[PDB]
Amino acid sequence: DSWDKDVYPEPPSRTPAPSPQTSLPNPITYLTKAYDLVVDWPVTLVREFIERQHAKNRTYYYHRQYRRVPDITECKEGDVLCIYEAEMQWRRDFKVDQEIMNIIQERLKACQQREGENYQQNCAKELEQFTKVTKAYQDRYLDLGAYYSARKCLAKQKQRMLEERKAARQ
Amino acid sequence: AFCAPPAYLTHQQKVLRLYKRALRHLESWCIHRDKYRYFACLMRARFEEHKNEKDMMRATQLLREAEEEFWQNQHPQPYIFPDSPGGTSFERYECYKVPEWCLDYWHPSEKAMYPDYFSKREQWKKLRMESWDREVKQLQEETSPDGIMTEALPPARREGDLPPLWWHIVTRPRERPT
Amino acid sequence: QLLREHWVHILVPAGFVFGCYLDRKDDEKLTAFRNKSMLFQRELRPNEEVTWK
Amino acid sequence: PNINRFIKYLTLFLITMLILTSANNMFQLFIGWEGVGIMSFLLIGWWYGRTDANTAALQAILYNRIGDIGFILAMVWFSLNMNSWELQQIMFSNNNDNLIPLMGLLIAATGKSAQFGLHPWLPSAMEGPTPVSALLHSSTMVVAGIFLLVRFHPLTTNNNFILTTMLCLGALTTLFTAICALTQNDIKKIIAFSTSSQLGLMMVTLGMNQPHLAFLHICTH
Amino acid sequence: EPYPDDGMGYGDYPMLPNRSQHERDPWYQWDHSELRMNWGEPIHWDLDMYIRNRVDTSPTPV
Amino acid sequence: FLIALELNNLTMKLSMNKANPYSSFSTLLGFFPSIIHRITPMKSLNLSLKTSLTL
Amino acid sequence: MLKIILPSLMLLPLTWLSSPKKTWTNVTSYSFLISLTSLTLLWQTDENYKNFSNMFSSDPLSTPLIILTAWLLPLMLMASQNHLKKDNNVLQKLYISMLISLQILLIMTFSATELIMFYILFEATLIPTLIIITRWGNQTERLNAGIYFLFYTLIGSIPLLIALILIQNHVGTLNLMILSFTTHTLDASWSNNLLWLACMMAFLIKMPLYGVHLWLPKAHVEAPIAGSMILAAILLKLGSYGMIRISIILDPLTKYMAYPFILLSLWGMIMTSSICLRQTDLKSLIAYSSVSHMALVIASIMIQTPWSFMGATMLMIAHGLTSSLLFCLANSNYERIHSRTMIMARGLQMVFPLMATWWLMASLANLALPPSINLMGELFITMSLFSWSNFTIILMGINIIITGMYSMYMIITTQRGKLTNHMINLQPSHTRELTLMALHMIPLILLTTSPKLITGLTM
Amino acid sequence: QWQEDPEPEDENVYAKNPDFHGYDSDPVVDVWNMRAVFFFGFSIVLVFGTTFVAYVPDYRMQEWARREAERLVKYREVNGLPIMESNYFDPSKIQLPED
Amino acid sequence: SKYKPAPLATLPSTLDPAEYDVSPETRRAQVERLSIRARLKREYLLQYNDPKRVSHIEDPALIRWTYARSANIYPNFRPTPKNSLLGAVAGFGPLIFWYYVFKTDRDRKERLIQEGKLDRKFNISY
Amino acid sequence: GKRLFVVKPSLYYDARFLRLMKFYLMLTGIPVIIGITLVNIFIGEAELAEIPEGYIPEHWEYYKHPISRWIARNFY
Amino acid sequence: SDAPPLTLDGIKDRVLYVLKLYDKIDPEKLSVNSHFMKDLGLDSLDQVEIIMAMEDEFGFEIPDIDAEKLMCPQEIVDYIADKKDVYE
Ligand SMILES: CCCCCCCCCCCCCCCCCC(=O)OC[C@H](COP(=O)([O-])OCC[N+](C)(C)C)OC(=O)CCCCCCCCCCCCCCCCC
Ligand SMILES: CCCCCCCCCCCCCCCCCC(=O)OC[C@H](COP(=O)(O)OCCN)OC(=O)CCCCCCCCCCCCCCCCC
Ligand SMILES: CCCCCCCCCCCCCCCCCC(=O)OC[C@H](COP(=O)(O)OCCN)OC(=O)CCCCCCCCCCCCCCCCC
Ligand SMILES: CCCCCCCCCCCCCCCCCC(=O)OC[C@H](COP(=O)(O)OCCN)OC(=O)CCCCCCCCCCCCCCCCC
Repeated sequence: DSWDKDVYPEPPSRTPAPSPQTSLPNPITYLTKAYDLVVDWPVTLVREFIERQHAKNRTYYYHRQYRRVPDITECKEGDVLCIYEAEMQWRRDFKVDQEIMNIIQERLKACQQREGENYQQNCAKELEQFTKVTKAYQDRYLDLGAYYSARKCLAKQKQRMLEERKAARQ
Repeated sequence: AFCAPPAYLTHQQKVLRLYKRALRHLESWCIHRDKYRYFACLMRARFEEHKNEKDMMRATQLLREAEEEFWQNQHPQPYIFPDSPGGTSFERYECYKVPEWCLDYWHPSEKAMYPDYFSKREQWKKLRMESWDREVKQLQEETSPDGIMTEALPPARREGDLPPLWWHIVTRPRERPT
Repeated sequence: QLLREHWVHILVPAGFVFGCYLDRKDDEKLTAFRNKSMLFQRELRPNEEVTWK
Repeated sequence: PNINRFIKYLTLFLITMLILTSANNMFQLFIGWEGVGIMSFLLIGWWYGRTDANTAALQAILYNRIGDIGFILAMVWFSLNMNSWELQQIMFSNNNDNLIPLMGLLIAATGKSAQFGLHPWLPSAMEGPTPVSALLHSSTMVVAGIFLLVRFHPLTTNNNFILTTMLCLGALTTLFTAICALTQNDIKKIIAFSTSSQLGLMMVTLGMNQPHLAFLHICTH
Repeated sequence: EPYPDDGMGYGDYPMLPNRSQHERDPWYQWDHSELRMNWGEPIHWDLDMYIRNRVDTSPTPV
Repeated sequence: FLIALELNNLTMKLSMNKANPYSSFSTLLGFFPSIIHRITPMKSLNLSLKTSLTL
Repeated sequence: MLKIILPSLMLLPLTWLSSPKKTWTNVTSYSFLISLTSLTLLWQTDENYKNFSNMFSSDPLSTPLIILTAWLLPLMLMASQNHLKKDNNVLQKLYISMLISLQILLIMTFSATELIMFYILFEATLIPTLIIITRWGNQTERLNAGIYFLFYTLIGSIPLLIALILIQNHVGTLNLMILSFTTHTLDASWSNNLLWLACMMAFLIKMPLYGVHLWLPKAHVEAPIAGSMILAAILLKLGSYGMIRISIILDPLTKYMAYPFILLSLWGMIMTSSICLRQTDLKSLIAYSSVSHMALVIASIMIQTPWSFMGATMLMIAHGLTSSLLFCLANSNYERIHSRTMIMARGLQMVFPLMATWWLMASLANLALPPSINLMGELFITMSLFSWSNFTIILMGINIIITGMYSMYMIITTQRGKLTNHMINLQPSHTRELTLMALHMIPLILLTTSPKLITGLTM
Repeated sequence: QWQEDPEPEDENVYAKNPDFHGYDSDPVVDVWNMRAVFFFGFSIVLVFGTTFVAYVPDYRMQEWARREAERLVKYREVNGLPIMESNYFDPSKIQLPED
Repeated sequence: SKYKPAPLATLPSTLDPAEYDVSPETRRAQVERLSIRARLKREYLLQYNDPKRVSHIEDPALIRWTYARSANIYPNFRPTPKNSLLGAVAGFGPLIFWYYVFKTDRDRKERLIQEGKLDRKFNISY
Repeated sequence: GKRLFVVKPSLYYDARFLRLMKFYLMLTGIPVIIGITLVNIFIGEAELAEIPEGYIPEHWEYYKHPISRWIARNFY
Repeated sequence: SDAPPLTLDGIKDRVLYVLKLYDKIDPEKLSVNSHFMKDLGLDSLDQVEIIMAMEDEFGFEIPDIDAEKLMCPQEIVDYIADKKDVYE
């Protein structure tokens, strides 16, 4: 379980206790007990052996955080070095935002499947987060072309800010 | 399927073909056997009462209006035999009728799997190779100088040779090579 | 020249080795901004000559 | 002589049909859909030396391909408006006028279940062997369009036009195919038109807001 | 009887009587049995349309 | 069931009926295969050749 | 990049210095190893493009084309081995030299970072294809096919040269990355419209439109199997690659200047699929199918959507593989019967079972089958086109229906039915050509298994 | 007419070498070409190349982008920041033209 | 109560009037056609079951059909006003029609987006 | 009895191609598959850790699978 | 399993069976080499009906031209044998 509930929330399961009002045996319970004893125990033993071997030959890998280079806004046009660094960090942030959108979509699908018949009521916050992140994504990356760039994103943001400022005049 | 059609169908042939087709469509209409026998006897009576005319134009007009009646009230879904055109299982085993010259392309291992059969096959190939020249000579000697030549073929005239162009219908695949 | 005969089998491997050498020479040819980018620009380490060779 | 190939083809059809049945996203649904179509083509044209069998397989491909056009229209619309292709976001798009996707899904279901307009491939397509006719075109393959519609029933319930045209289409095809089955002589043709009539009945049941009864009739039939 | 010089490039190619291969005699054995056509016979211009895998023009009861 | 049993006993009866267009329509599948499978491939293939390729 | 180019350059001395009984073996083995070496620039961990040199560069778009070229060279050698068996050794080595030079020039073309060098290698690739088609073609019309191919390409490419020198005189560099960074918007004048047309029409000739496309079926019919392979699997994609490269400096006016070519592509893919339906020649059918698929690619690149570019790249690689496979199968039948008439060999599934299996898999790749990169590319092109305008789905649906029809018509009319039993000279199979079909089809399966490689620039 | 060689018939290649593999007329060169094509084309380039492509890590920063997106979503959720701010660039460092 | 043929579902040989009003000229023509068919059949059968044959049979009729369909059309094409009009309409009418379809649709979409009456509900990747 | 010789095409060359193709594919892939299984069972699958004390890791030290780290260390 | 093969003796016996059940001819006079018109006293309609009965007996259709060529039970038997590939 590398994943954490902070980024992939899951409500605690509330399963009811059995109430076997009938006298018949339960083939589901018998098959689950036999399935555990026959399949789950050897698989658990194999995985424990594998994990013991991994703990013997344990190694590590890291994350490689990048630091913020100067952006496209604060250096002169025609300077290909600053433009290159700003373009690379913008493409990096673009890919990160793609995966943020993927995380929100996974969260929404998990909410819908977990709630089932009550998805129209108790998935309100998941749908609200999905709508807000969709609106922000549409504000920053939507109309950019197949040659999307930091310069094009900046031009779109400046046009949107100009329209909002003009609307705020009246 | 085994006799090639002539240039034209005679009047007797056209009447017989119409008679057979009418009986088949009559059976397809009246499925039941006793009812079919009754109406087939009626149809035979009609053909018998128009049988003797001694007027070719009257007979041809009778045939024409009989074909008109047949096309007017034929069965839209007549009975077709299996292994007959238009019916089920017509060209069903054509995918299994292998044309027998692939045994030349068989590997020596596969030929070694069936030694006696391939010895007999080699004997057949030798017979064909020896007979081909006399087949061609007989076909050239067949008296067709100009004009009327039909699709029929002659038999082996002299003693000891084979009918011309025999191979493609003697060594044809079996009708169910399964 | 002890093997001889089919000597031509070293032609493409020789071309591959020479191509790798030419790529190394081009890497040595560029050599600018060794640690001068705004992205990495790290310290040179107590025992390290250059960041990449 | 090709009984092993026949059994392998039946197994491949079953695999594609279960992929189509149990698929969660529309892309995997499409994988099962078209795999079912291709294995149908092969099993109808089992006796490949028969020209009539080849024609039957080709026309089954044609009608199912028009159904695929409808399926692709629905899939593309859902990709553009709900960026998941997954049934959960499809559920989350239940109240935003799904006329174009539901019409595409209806065209796809017409193609697969052989409703009126795209029907004659189902009776024509059993010049293949009888177990092929049974398994493919009587129990599993022809169900697929109705299964698609009962999968998209929560969108279907909010569109009255789609429900009405499903009811009309199903009633028309069940009446027409029963009429065709009345004066028929080949047993396979009679049961094929009977199958088409029952598929039209399931389409009628989907025209009402009862998808579960349609699925019950799927298993029963 | 060639085509009537009605534009497109039919040359001296004959106008065959425009009937599909379904209407050929099916009991007669043909050199091209799937095509229902003998060797050396003139091919129709639209043989692709008129093969038994495609458009039929055979007479119907209705 | 009763109507079809009565009609089948009428087929047992020894007389030829006159063929009706309803029965021909039913046994020729509503003429949908004949009409559509002869007019749509013919128009499509003829248009495809006689315009797209050779024109 | 030099570690790939130089072994391919040393392939030529290997070809001319090998013994005549070991030439094919040596060149095929070392070209396979060169493809294996060319697999090394798929190591793309960062989003940064691999700029090896001041003149050579890599890309998520250029990399699949380079790998496809390096993979296709041994396949061309295998395909062309049999039909050169009764030939002079000097002629055989010259043919192998033509194929190797094609591979070298195409790798340099895809890896070139300068548009003028791209143009130079573009015409450098124009030369040996002409030599192959004319010198080793079979029929009389190979000379006409070579003339059509050469001068369609040249009349396309001359305004491209004028436009490239204009851009170099305007911005000073004509380097792809500098242009991509300091690209400048165009003020929407008639001179800019003519500049757009000049820089587009070369690539719009090279991958076929509905107009200028008449050179492609002639060249494909008259070419040998290696020429058909290299044409239909690399050169149309070379035109598409050029369009994707050069479209970046034409930002504001493509959105109206791309209108006639989108319509031309959609209606032309319909018409060429119709020709495939009523086509009597197998190589002509495969050529017009290539026209239809490249029309899809043209429409996607013109509408300039990230989905469109990704689908264009996927359709490029998938169509290259499946068109080469179809050409090889047709060439196997043509080497059996010495005629390309489609209706003449009919019941080949009887005598050639696994060749019929390869035929079936090739046609299932030819139509869009959902576990395939063919359907991946076609489906994402359809999605982008429907986003561009909702009414394109009608043309897309008609094209898909006719595509399925001509593919299954091919299978039924050349494999199924009663066997033409008069054809005695149907040799069973060559392990070489069965291997050729397998080497075409297995990469399709692997790229279906992992389609992240075939995804291009945009995602 | 001119002095031309006629059209040669194509020989049955399996008539003399029933183990023909498609490559060359004499059996030894044929079988060695078959082995070279299979070994260099299936063994060392369709398997080792497949393994190399399979074990290329973090292909175009996909896994890195997953981890970074998880980290950023967790940070912005536990610190109450608006996850995925609408504007990419900060409005204070953008100068708009007047009026 | 009469069968009316057409180009599809043609007239039967049992219903055409020419079958019943026969002439000796038509009989002689039928005999001559049978003779041509028999000569071609004999030539094909000799070539077919000749044992020395090592290849297929070339079929010059099929070769003529392919050549007439492929490489003869432009040598025997003559421009007429009828085919000029047909080529113009078939090569331009669909293009102009789909031009106006896509142009009107995209202009309406662009106008709706600019006036804000069209909303992209969840369209993030286009 | 009454067994008849069914005529079949030469399937020997087809079976030979399939046998040879499976032979070469197995001949390299089965050692590769065994090596993959042994590597995954016994070693590797690096565990994610934070950056300590301002240490500057090697580039291959940012990759997870041991084969990926080996290729990145020895070739890139 | 199913469909037992048919031999020359079985074909001859079934053809003779149908012709003996014709009830128009053969008062213990029929042989295998008796012509339908020369020494059985039939006509073309009777021969067509005989061919129809043979087709219904053996479950397959004799084409019209071969059928009108057939005129004796011996050559009916030979035609069934040639169509069914008897004496393998
Ligand atoms: C194979 C396809 C052939 C047809 C399509 C070819 C392109 C059609 C549209 C472009 C015009 C013709 C090609 C011009 C190439 C250079 C373009 C260019 O640089 O434009 C900017 C330049 C303008 O330069 P500029 O943009 O620097 O202008 C100065 C602008 N200010 C002051 C604002 C900075 O355009 C031209 O100079 C065009 C002159 C063309 C003169 C020659 C025409 C010859 C005939 C035309 C067709 C030729 C091809 C077909 C031949 C026949 C084939 C059957
Ligand atoms: C109340 C609501 C009512 C709603 C009603 C709605 C109706 C919608 C109807 C849509 C579909 C109509 C057109 C269908 C065409 C199908 C043609 C076909 O499959 O023909 C098969 C035929 C062979 O079959 P056949 O001759 O019957 O069998 C011989 C055996 N004895 O022939 C062949 O196999 C010929 C080979 C194919 C030839 C090429 C065909 C290309 C077709 C391209 C079509 C492009 C446009 C498609 C438009 C679809 C619109 C939905
Ligand atoms: C790049 C440009 C290419 C241009 C053409 C090149 C031609 C020459 C090619 C030379 C060799 C290069 C091979 C390239 C593909 C490599 C495939 C591969 O191994 O991919 C890696 C994949 C596991 O990687 P992973 O990161 O998990 O995948 C992405 C998941 N997010 O690995 C796997 O998943 C394992 C794959 C191998 C195991 C066998 C798979 C069998 C699949 C059976 C499919 C059956 C259905 C097929 C239907 C087809 C219908 C037409
Ligand atoms: C028997 C036939 C061959 C059988 C081979 C079996 C194993 C196949 C392994 C395939 C692995 C995946 C395929 C892609 C590998 C690409 C390797 C490569 O070229 O890497 C580039 C690298 C450049 O050098 P670099 O690492 O920068 O050096 C400085 C130190 N960091 O280069 C290097 O580090 C050095 C090159 C390493 C790989 C060499 C491959 C050579 C292939 C062509 C010549 C083959 C000659 C015939 C066989 C000879 C055998 C002795």
